[PDB]
Amino acid sequence: MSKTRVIYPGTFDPITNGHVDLVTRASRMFDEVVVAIAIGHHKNPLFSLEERVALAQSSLGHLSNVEFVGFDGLLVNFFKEQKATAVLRGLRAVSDFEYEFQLANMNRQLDPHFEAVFLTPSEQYSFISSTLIREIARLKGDVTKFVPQAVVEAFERKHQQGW
Ligand SMILES: O=C1O[C@H]([C@@H](O)CO)C(O)=C1O
Ligand SMILES: O=C1O[C@H]([C@@H](O)CO)C(O)=C1O
Repeated sequence: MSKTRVIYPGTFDPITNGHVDLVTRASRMFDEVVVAIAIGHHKNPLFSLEERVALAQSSLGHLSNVEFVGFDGLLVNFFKEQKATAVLRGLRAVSDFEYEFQLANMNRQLDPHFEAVFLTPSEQYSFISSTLIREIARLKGDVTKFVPQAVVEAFERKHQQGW
């Protein structure tokens, strides 16, 4: 009867209906969920940390047991700092599965308390990824069906400006 705390790390660049499904599913099984948004210094997220957090808070803030935090560094250092029970990840495809298996084993070797649990997407989100959504929006496609409305607007406002 100890409290459970799971971290869902990601770039969330941007958040999609698939991530929303995962976090909702997880919020029913664990006491606390942390949506952990990897800053990506030596990477190049299209959306800033502030935009990514706001887009996440706008789709998931209605769930009382969900928190939103930016992080960088080693996922296992964040894991220790957060006092987490586990990391959560979604597995969409075979390449996801192989990479995630390797990472779980590497993290367990860096921290023996480390744990990773996985969810499988509902089939209505199995074909949605952040990368593909970026590609369609860039080419002026409609992403309304795959992402929350606030993300649709954020793509319009990214066009409107230039950064
Ligand atoms: O959170 C993430 O979003 C995508 C993927 O989860 C979407 O399928 C990605 O590269 C992450 O780290
Ligand atoms: O925040 C929102 O949730 C749905 C979206 O998840 C379905 O694409 C929608 O359109 C919003 O206004």
